[PDB]
Amino acid sequence: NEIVLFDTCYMVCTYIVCNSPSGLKKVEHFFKNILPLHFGLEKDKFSIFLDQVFRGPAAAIKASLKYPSHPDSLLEHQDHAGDTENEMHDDVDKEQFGYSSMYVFFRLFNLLYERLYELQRLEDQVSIIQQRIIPNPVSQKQKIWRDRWNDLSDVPDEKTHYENTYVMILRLIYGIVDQSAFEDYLRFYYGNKAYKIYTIDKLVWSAAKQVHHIVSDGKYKFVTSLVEQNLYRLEIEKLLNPDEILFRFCWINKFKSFGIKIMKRANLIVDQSLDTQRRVWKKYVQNYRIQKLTEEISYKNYRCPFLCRNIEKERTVEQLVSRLQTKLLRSAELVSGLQAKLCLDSFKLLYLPRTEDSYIDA
Amino acid sequence: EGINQEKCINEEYKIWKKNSPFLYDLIITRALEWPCMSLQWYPEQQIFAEHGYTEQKMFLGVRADVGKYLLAVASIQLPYLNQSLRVNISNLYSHPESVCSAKLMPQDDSCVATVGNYHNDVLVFDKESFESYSSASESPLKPKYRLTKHTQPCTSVCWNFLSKGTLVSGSQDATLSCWDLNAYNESDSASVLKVHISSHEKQVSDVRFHYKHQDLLASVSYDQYLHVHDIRRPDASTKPARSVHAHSGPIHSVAFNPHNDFILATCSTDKTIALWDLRNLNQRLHTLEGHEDIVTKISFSPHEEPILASTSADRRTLVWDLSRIGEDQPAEEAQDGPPELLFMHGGHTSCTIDMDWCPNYNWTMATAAEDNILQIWTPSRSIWGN
Amino acid sequence: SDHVTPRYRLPEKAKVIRVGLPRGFKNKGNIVIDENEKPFKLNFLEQIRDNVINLRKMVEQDEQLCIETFSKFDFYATRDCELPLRILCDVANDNLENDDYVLALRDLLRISKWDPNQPVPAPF
Amino acid sequence: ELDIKAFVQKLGQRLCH
Repeated sequence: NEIVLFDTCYMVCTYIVCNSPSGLKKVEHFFKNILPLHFGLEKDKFSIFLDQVFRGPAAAIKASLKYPSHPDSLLEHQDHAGDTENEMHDDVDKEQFGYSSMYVFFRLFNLLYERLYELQRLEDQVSIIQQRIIPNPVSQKQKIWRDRWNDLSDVPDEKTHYENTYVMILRLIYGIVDQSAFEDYLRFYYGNKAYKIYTIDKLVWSAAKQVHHIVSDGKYKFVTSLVEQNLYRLEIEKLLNPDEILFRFCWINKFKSFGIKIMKRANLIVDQSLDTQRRVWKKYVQNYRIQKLTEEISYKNYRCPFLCRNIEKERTVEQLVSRLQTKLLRSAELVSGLQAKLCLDSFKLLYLPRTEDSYIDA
Repeated sequence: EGINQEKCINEEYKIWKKNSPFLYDLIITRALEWPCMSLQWYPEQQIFAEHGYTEQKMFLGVRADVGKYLLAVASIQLPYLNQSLRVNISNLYSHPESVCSAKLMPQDDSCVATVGNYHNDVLVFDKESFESYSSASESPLKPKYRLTKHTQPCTSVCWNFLSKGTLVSGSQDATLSCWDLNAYNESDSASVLKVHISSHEKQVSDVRFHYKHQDLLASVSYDQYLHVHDIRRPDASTKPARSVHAHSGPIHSVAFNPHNDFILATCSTDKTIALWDLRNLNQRLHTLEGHEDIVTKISFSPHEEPILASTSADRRTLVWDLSRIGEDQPAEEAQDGPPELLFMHGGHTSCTIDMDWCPNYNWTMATAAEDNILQIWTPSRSIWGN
Repeated sequence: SDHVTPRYRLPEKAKVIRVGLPRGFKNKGNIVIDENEKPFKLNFLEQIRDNVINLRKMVEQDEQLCIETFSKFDFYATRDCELPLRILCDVANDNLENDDYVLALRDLLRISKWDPNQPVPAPF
Repeated sequence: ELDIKAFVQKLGQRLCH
């Protein structure tokens, strides 16, 4: 739903520009360069839709508070056009790498999107509840009927109930109408079925806090530069952070899908019983984890034992493993392995004299 | 911290194993009975076409325990396909008298000169000596020649490429000895001793004769010096023909590029490759950096001009080329290494004691480590396809 | 296993006895305490790729068989509600009809009188 | 047949994540 997506982005940027004058240039930079890199939205048209409120019409927009006008469809794609039955192939158009501070932001963005979407989907329940609350002629004749419309404040007049509720959300965000009036509007129109919008203010505040942290945290310029500079696995698992997790973000355009995967997680704290644990646990992981990054303790020295220029340059690191698999399914005589079962000393890696390894490749 | 180091080496070996296909085009790893000390190919081989392969001969020096040293011959079966593959050892000649290094006469296929940690000088073994040696002989093999004059255990040995029976041996006692075999006797070793170079007060590190001249001898000495001189003068026993302070850290290795009479090169502890010419012995023709720790031994490619491999103690080994020096380097890739950095190798678990190039099979490098690892490897033709 | 053992009580000076009788030990089911008595370095995805392709092949064959047996699964499982109506209306005795009549007799709790008829037992 | 094979492959491409 492009409408709901633009509304979510507009809400976060509006909250930032209203409640936080500081860091305004940096938040423009973020919302204008980093987020489109992950969402594949159209650059210039997203720019127009955002500076529709980012630069003037704070008191002017505070007074006006109109519904943000939406442009036409926003779609960006590379040289991949065409779709047929039985071959509706897909591709990870944009693949980025990130950390916890951005993972939380995407999760909050998704929460906000889901709740605005569910809010839009109650248009028929609006009329059902309005029919439910209807005066009784006997009560009117007995002079005991107190209408409920005379309690609402100035209600906006847009085309859609969703737009009216959106203007009300913006009013709460800016700080005009209080929580009581907002909840009373929600109860008059949506009954007791819109109970998830009540904490939309806290949700937007958390999203803006994560945006500010992303853009101005301890390694802010470093991570933003290593993101915006432009095949990045050993170009992304080198830096150090306070025990974070590495994430892979993928965007598919033919389906409008967004995928979050967990890559290697940074190492935990070392222990003293590892000397006795290695006898059973360590070798199990190190051997059964065939060609996969073992993660017990690795921070100290990881001088990459091969230059990155030797590997053939390629995009979409997911297919590098396919290249390796195709290579492995080739002329290699490929004797099994060294068969080095010695840990009785538990201080070093030892081998057996026989059990060489043959022509590993070809 | 020791277990942390062990786990680091384990992790780097694992990642290197996984990425082996992209890296190499031939990898043959074989374990041994005890940590080796040296290895050198043979300039000859045999070709077996009934299956399509080639048998290579190898001389190896491996020690079981303290004192007992094993000299052995390996056969490397490798395919003739690129436009079971396997090595097998034999003849584990035992020697309670330590013989740490060995070198075969480029002329006599069996005249092998060996140097050790107890003997102050060299011992030369021959085919008739091997054959006379019985299996049930618990006593070691008697070397046909016992070239012994010095006092402290000798360090480096080198035969000449242009002359028969002409050897040089640099010892621990800050001396060098040039030996001639044309005037050999049974009770007089001073006679076979051609020249006695007592010129540097410090012990020499490496010795080598020139490839295109019978009389030029170069040697690097622990005083961070490189002296090249001539055997024919008697004044060479007192002073070298030309000696230069090469580096700052203790000098380690030196060589010529046998394809070019002018390329001399050396390596020391300051993480540097120093290249020099026979014209300007005053200034270093070129300085090369990029290592991480102390280097041990360097050698050019005995089949091609610009290639130079260098070992180290940081559990790596690199292959540089000279022809690409001065060429540009795009920034997006330059961050990994200097532009003359060509290839790297990190597939071991310890230091790389000894290395060699298989003579007639270019880009084929044999190396040995302390975990009894013996790898015959060869990089991808793609990384150097010209 | 303590959910289905008959509860018992052990004294608080109870040396755990190790019974040597190899077979046939009557033990009251519950008082038997703990029955006290290669590193390959493969590093290949060859077997993983082969296993993935094998799984896809098994899946392909299964799907092929099932999607051919469609158009008969439909007829014999979706019209299965009207053939019982046939063998009920035109009262033809099959095993399930007679089991349903047993069900109705067990509901009515007959004793020794004659069974009325196939369509006139009256829990209607 | 080949149609069912194409369906299985297309399902795999569509739900490989």
